[PDB]
Amino acid sequence: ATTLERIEKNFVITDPRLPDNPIIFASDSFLQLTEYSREEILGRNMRFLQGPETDRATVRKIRDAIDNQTEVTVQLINYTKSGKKFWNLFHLQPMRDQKGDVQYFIGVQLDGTEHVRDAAEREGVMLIKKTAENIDEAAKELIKCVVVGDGAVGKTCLLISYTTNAFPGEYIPTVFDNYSANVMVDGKPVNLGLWDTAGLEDYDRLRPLSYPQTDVFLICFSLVSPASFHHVRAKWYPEVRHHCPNTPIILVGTKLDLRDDKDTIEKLKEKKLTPITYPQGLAMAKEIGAVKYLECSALTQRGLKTVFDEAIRAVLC
Ligand SMILES: Nc1nc2c(ncn2[C@@H]2O[C@H](COP(=O)(O)OP(=O)(O)OP(=O)(O)O)[C@@H](O)[C@H]2O)c(=O)[nH]1
Ligand SMILES: Cc1cc2nc3c(=O)[nH]c(=O)nc-3n(C[C@H](O)[C@H](O)[C@H](O)COP(=O)(O)O)c2cc1C
Ligand SMILES: [Cl-]
Ligand SMILES: [Cl-]
Ligand SMILES: [Mg+2]
Repeated sequence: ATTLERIEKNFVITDPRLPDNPIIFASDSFLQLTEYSREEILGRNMRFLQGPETDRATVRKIRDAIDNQTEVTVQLINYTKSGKKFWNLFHLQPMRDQKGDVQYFIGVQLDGTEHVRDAAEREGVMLIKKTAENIDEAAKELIKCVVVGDGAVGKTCLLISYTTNAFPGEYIPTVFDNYSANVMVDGKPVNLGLWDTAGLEDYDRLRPLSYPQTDVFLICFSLVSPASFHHVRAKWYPEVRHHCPNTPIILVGTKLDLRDDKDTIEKLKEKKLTPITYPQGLAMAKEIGAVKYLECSALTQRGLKTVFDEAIRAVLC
């Protein structure tokens, strides 16, 4: 099996365990075909491709196949971001884990300007079905990394900084969201899927939908919020272990850039607090049996690449 980025076809992978079956991977060709950015697609349901002339009866066949966890192939009109119409010969199929449970849906698009029939149709179907099988094999190697921790500790910024090299402005709390990265490890490409989650306690009942089949967890806390730090021990570590007793945990200290920041130190001082020190983070890591303690700053990117490199290594090496 190859890796996912080496499959030059239109396709996406969704996670049906999460609310509304969001896209967790999209190929470059798909993004090109549809004119969306990866940022606009991941974390969302693909229904946005549908439009005025889309046959809603055909859409129901898709919904029905998904609900029954079976494969289906149909042709329907879809639309690009700019409203450009195209015909979509679409194949969907479940990817199952060892215990035969559905883990993902794979979806393959073969685009054209017409509704193909007879021989052309038959050829089209055999083609996308073969592609689907290739994806299934490649997807078995997708590494699942789940990112948890208090609200506002910087889980999302960390993911955006790493995958886009930009830093976000406004703080927007997360429900669920997904990111992907292709990372060189020891000279070989690795596909890394990142599951962003909600820090707020009112999401305690939803959050664990992300947990099954997780390869490595990032438990995050802010180096300049001691409360987020103690919650590592009191909340996140127990929650993670409760669902995933054997999954490796990497402890991540965030906002490294603020630990030596004048104004931040002063504000903490006014609260009768001080920043979390490396030895303190290390000690927490040891206490919860984390395989690595790592500090980083989404803003400056210091220690950022190392976080995801080590995430992968905790799984593969
Ligand atoms: N100085 C500095 N500020 C950061 C850094 N990372 C995040 N922040 C700030 O902290 C705020 C919270 O960032 P988020 O990444 O959205 O926090 P989160 O953990 O994803 O929060 P929830 O989605 O609610 O669980 C951001 O708006 C930034 O202003 C960092 O590396 N350095
Ligand atoms: C793997 C995956 C790929 C999908 N690809 C498409 C697509 O190419 N075009 C499209 O119109 N819908 C696609 N969908 C179908 C929609 O996401 C959605 O399930 C369909 O609209 C029925 O859902 P709804 O009735 O709740 O909107 C895809 C779904 C999944 C599971
Ligand atoms: Cl903070
Ligand atoms: Cl820094
Ligand atoms: Mg967030």
